[PDB]
Amino acid sequence: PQITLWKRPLVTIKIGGQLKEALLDTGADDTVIEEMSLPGRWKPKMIGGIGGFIKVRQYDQIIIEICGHKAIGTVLVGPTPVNIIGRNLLTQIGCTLNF
Amino acid sequence: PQITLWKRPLVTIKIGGQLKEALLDTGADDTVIEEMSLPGRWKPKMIGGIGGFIKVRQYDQIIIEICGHKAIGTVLVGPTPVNIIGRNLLTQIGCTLNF
Ligand SMILES: O=C(CC(c1ccc(F)cc1)c1ccc(F)cc1)Nc1cccc(F)c1CC[C@H]1CNCCN1S(=O)(=O)c1ccccc1
Ligand SMILES: [Cl-]
Ligand SMILES: [Cl-]
Ligand SMILES: [Cl-]
Ligand SMILES: [Cl-]
Repeated sequence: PQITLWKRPLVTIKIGGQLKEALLDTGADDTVIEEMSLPGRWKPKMIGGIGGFIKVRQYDQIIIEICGHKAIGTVLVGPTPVNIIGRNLLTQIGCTLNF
Repeated sequence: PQITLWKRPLVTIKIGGQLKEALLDTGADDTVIEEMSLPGRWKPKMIGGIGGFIKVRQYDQIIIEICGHKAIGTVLVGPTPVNIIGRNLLTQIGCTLNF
């Protein structure tokens, strides 16, 4: 699809068999989701935002659907204000910025 | 143009007679620029997200040139780690997400 930016580009994602809302964010290097249970081992990661740095849990090769487009990749879990789909997954679904 | 998301979508902008590098950020509602002088009245505002909040100065009706496209809108000025072009100005240059 083609998504304008007059409102937040919020889309439905499916992760761990559950539907959630997430923001398509070109300004985010990685994907970060609110607290949830994910399988496997996690690795430590620090991400920086507008107000400073936060610690998150990094899970790899996680299956996730974004607006019905299938992706498998790195998902970070931590104290994020909203679920954010960053460039790591936007590139997987072939998302581009156009003007 | 068509901007892919393999790397950070950094562009050159012209604001208040200065050239700056800024990130095209669909996840940001507002445009936030590092400390600089802007003309006119301003009001304080708090903006937040990953890492918490920061205090900024809100200037209205500011002209910005993004990739040669002229846009007018509110610009927040404060201690941001990166200059951000948010949705309030991305809509003005007719920027869309496509996949
Ligand atoms: O990719 C990064 C680092 C990045 C950055 C971007 C913006 C920013 F404000 C702070 C850092 C960066 C760092 C240094 C540099 F020179 C160029 C870019 N961050 C990261 C990684 C995974 C996930 C993730 F969410 C984030 C944060 C994304 C940002 C920007 N898009 C909106 C959501 N946020 S926010 O800080 O919450 C925010 C909220 C309201 C207004 C403005 C920013
Ligand atoms: Cl959707
Ligand atoms: Cl990934
Ligand atoms: Cl505005
Ligand atoms: Cl439009």
